[PDB]
Parts: sequence; structure tokens; C-alpha cells
Amino acid sequence: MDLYYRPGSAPCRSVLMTAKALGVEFDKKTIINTRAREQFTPEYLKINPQHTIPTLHDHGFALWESRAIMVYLVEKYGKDDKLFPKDVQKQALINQRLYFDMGTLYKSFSEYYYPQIFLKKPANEENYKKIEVAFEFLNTFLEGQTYSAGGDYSLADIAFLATVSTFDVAGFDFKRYANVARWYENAKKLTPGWEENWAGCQEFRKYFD
Amino acid sequence: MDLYYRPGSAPCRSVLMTAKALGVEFDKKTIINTRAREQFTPEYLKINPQHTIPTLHDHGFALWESRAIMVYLVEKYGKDDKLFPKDVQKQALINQRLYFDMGTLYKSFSEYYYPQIFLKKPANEENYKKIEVAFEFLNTFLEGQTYSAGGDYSLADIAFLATVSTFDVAGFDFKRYANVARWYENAKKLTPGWEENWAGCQEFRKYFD
Ligand SMILES: N[C@@H](CCC(=O)N[C@@H](CS)C(=O)NCC(=O)O)C(=O)O
Ligand SMILES: N[C@@H](CCC(=O)N[C@@H](CS)C(=O)NCC(=O)O)C(=O)O
Repeated sequence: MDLYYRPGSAPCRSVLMTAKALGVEFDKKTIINTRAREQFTPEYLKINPQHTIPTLHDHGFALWESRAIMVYLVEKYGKDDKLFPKDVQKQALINQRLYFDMGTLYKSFSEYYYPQIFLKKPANEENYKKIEVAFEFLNTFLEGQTYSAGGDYSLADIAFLATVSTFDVAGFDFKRYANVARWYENAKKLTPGWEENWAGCQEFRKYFD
Repeated sequence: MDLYYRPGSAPCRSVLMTAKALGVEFDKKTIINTRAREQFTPEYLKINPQHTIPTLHDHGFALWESRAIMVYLVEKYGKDDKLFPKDVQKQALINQRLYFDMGTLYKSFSEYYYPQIFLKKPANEENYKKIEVAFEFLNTFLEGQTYSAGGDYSLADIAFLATVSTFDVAGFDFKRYANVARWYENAKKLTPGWEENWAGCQEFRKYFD
């Protein structure tokens, strides 16, 4: 399979960490230059008409949305289902956390930072408050819990690691969210794809310089 | 099980349509008054600390995020898996469309309309353009396709019906998106929960008056 991605991109990094966790290798890895509008070529649009990254191309099957890709990888290539168990309630909790990561947590990241880094607009107080609301919820989810979505490390932890590490490299101070801070330091240690993720975070950090 | 919801709410309506499709009855249905901040009671926060609707409470298991609830209902209570097949590639396509519905399509709805209806702010041109971008993508997804996420009617069609019907009742003109318009008229006919959804849309419409 071919992965179309950028190393700096959080949704790409969640996919990369998942592949590492599963021992999956991508036979082709292609960095898409979005500045050069490489995602708008007729060839790319034929694979993914939404012209987004990450995009996976697996023997004529095309897939996008990072969190859809993460579940697909576990279901198709996982030697076990530990990261996304077949148990309906376990899966549902992980799914809720994945939608939270997209719709609340990472959404707060992009809505606060993207206008500054890409449109040179001033920092917005209301958008910052939404980050804080999102971290408060995550901090609550993690109260008395080692992992973010059940008794075991799961896809939710990978997704949150990609997002929270982006906040980290952006300089968002989350020290006061004690459960988040504790979860984060622990999860790093359990994630074989952590180096690669943090290296990508360093690439993303260039947008601030 | 108990459903906490509002009839006007699109993510609630997607859950309601799913229950109808599956022949699922909720033993308790509770309308949450969000104006009266009923979601902030200690009792509600104990079930769902994110204080959102829809929330499902199923024998001590609490679940939120509409699209997580939709999959949970099919997996736990479905007499078959037609709406969310076990096939890994079929599921992945439906999952991508569900994330699209949350992160692109319904996101464009709330970001354009909510500031007007709730904060009395003026209509924003950039936010309207994002609606159009989202409908263009959906129109492309539907090119030569009867349904939105595979050869059969699925959870993706239910999710999109909840979202597109909200656009409809809000007065967003999507006639020019020929595939969307065609898909919409057809999908209504195949959806046993359509009346209830459209009735909820009428309740939501009161925010414009
Ligand atoms: N919700 C998507 C987000 C993907 C996304 O918006 N990727 C960005 C880069 S971080 C992108 O492809 N932008 C280029 C474009 O849309 O044309 C996911 O989780 O995969
Ligand atoms: N992404 C969520 C959205 C749920 C949501 O934001 N619901 C609104 C009503 S439409 C709500 O509970 N607002 C009250 C609050 O958050 O306090 C889903 O799909 O279920």
C-alpha cells in the first residue's frame, strides 16, 4: 500500500504511529507538497476527490480520514484486536473518544492556531478558551484512568498522542491538567512510534518560526 | 435504555432515525432543556461529563457522540449488519463518510448558522463558502452512486440525511448539486424514520423565527 502524507501533520502522524504499533510497512510513502498544490493533480483527485492527507491506497482501495484509516489498519492488518477490540462497548468508547479528538480537541487546535500561522491573524481569546474546555474534558475522562478509552492502551491513545504532542510543540501549556500530563508522559513510553511522531512535531514547529 | 436528546438537534435525529431503522425502542426518552442548563446537573454529568446530547444510557453503559451511538446500535441491536457491514473495506468507507459528515459537512452548518441564530452575528461569506465546498465534495462522492457510502443504504446515508435536512429547513439552496438533490429525494423514501426527522427539523426551524 501507498501512504500519502506529511510528517508534520497530526492526522498523518496518528496513522504513522498506528502502522508502527501494528508492524505495518507502507511499500510507498509519498510526501505531498500542499503548498505546490500537489493534492490537486488529476492523479491525486482520482484516488481522493477530497484532496486531503493522509490518504491510503491499498490495492485499488482508497481511504482517507486518519481515524478511519487507523481502524482499517487494525482490522485488516492487526495480528490482534488489542487496539480496537471486537467488544461492542469497548469499541463504542474508543469511537466516542476518536470523534472527541476530531471534533473537540484537534478542532480547538486548528481553530486557534491555523489563523495565526497561515493567515497571520491575531490570537483569539474565545478560540483559546475552547482549547481549555477541550483539555478540561480530556482531564476529566482521564480521572482515575491510566488510558483514555478503557483498561488498555487503544487507538484513542494514539489519536490523542498525535493531537496533544501538537499542542506540546506549539507551546500550549497543559501542565495544570494533571491527568492529561500524567497520561501523556506514560503513553509516550508505551508508543513504539513516538520518536517518529515527535520528529514530525519538530517539522510542524517550523510554521511558528 | 434511556436516550437524552432534543427533537430539533441533527445529531439526535441521526440517532432517532437509526433506532427506527433497526426497530429499536428507547424505554425512556428524555428531552434535555439546554437553555435551562439541564445538562449541567450533577446527575447528568455523572452519565456524560461532556454534558452533550445525544447521550445513550444502556444498563449502566453511557455513550455519547451521535455517530458512535449509531454504530453501537447497529452492532448491539441490529438484526443484521446491513447498515454497517462486517466487511473491513465497507466499514472503512462508511467511517470516512461519518467523519466527513461531522468534520466537514455538519461543521460547515454549525459554523455558518450558529453565530447568526444564537449570537445574532451577521452572515459570514467565508463560512458560507465552506458550506459550498462541503456540498461540492458530497456531490462528487455521489457521482454515479445511488447511496453515499457503498452499493447499499448505510449509516452514512442516515447521518447525511440528518445533516442535509437541517440545511434544507434552514433554507440553504442545494438544488444545483444535482447528485445531492437526487440522493436526498431517494433516501427520504427509504428511511422509515423520515417523518420524525422532518418533524424535528420543523422544531429546529423555530430558531430562525
Ligand atoms: N479530518 C481529517 C483531516 C485531514 C486534513 O484536513 N489534512 C490537511 C493537512 S493536516 C490537508 O489534507 N489539507 C490540504 C487540503 O485539504 O487540500 C483527518 O483526520 O484525516
Ligand atoms: N459531535 C456531537 C455533537 C453533539 C452536540 O454538540 N450537541 C449539542 C446540541 S446539538 C449539545 O449537547 N450542546 C450542549 C452542550 O454541549 O452543553 C455528536 O455528534 O453527538
